[PDB]
Amino acid sequence: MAVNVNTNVAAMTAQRYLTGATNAQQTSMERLSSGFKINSAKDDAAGLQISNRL
Amino acid sequence: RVAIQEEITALNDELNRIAETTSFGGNKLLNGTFSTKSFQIGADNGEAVMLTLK
Amino acid sequence: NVQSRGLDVAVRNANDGISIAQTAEGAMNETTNILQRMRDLSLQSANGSNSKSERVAIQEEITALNDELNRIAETTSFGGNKLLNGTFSTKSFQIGADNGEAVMLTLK
Amino acid sequence: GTAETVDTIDVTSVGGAQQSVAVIDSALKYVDSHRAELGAFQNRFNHAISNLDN
Amino acid sequence: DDIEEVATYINGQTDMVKASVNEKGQLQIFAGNNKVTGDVAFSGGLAGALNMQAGTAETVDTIDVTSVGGAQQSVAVIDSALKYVDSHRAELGAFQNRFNHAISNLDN
Repeated sequence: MAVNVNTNVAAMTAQRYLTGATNAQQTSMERLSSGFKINSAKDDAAGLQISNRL
Repeated sequence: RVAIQEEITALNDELNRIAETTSFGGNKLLNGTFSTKSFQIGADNGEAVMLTLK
Repeated sequence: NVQSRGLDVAVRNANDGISIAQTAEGAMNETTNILQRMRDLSLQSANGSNSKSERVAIQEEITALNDELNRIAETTSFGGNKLLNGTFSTKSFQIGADNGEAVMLTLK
Repeated sequence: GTAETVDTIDVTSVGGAQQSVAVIDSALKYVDSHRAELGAFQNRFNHAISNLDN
Repeated sequence: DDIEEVATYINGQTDMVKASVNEKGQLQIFAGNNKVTGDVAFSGGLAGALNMQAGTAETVDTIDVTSVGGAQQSVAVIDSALKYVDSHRAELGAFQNRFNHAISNLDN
């Protein structure tokens, strides 16, 4: 790379990892507020099925 | 003796009911359909432990 | 500069050796717990108040614990490298900036 | 010899009840042995969980 | 030893092949394509007792987990795929390092 103003790849890296951390924080907050580890099948589909049957 | 036999027949039917209705989410356990099953308690394949229900 | 980089690598390697020893010793701690339970069961079974059925039940529990001991021996690995199954012979951990400054670690 | 089970006991006669006593004793021994096996299985799995966590 | 303890013992002794057991008690053996070239020949008394069958080419595209044996075999398939992907990632990283050194040399 070089010293330029039009593209800031480090800023994109920081934004990507910041959004990842924000998504993880949101998931943790949802699991804490609801009190349930599985709130959707996107968490654990088979776990959701067996927990629903139980 | 007939009364005691009637009570014993009721208890025998209850034993059969317990054998035939107990299940884990619908998977019957104590009626004989549940047989030797392997539970995977390792981090790699082939590290299972066998459990039999009679 | 070569020496300092080699010393960094040596610290890395020593930390890896400490990690391997930690995992092996934790598995050995679980093995010790299982062995103590087996010893308690054997002490209980040696009493003459029990008939053959209680001895059979205690032997069943002891067999389960023995199989657990074998499972711990055969499955404990560091990333897929078995430790306490006997295949992990002496390994030389290089903890120096120069070659030939290794320390042997054995796992039984 | 005739094959007797708990489902086929009949205590309307004194000898029948005397036999059912032994039949139920053998059934109790069998159930106790299977309970001991399951208890050993649970203890082994608890030890396995502790090792895996460590 | 029962069949699952046999599979665990085979897994502990060697890393060339991976052993598991399906629902019917049959012993499955997986040889990764990045670790084994050609077919694997089974001999001995235990091999005669088990009567291992011919080889089937398995890939990540063909794995299913509707059976316990399918999941057990697919675990080894995914392990082999992960080893292959990591190998090509390491090759690419070495390429990038080499090109960075080349850029520095060309700059000077």
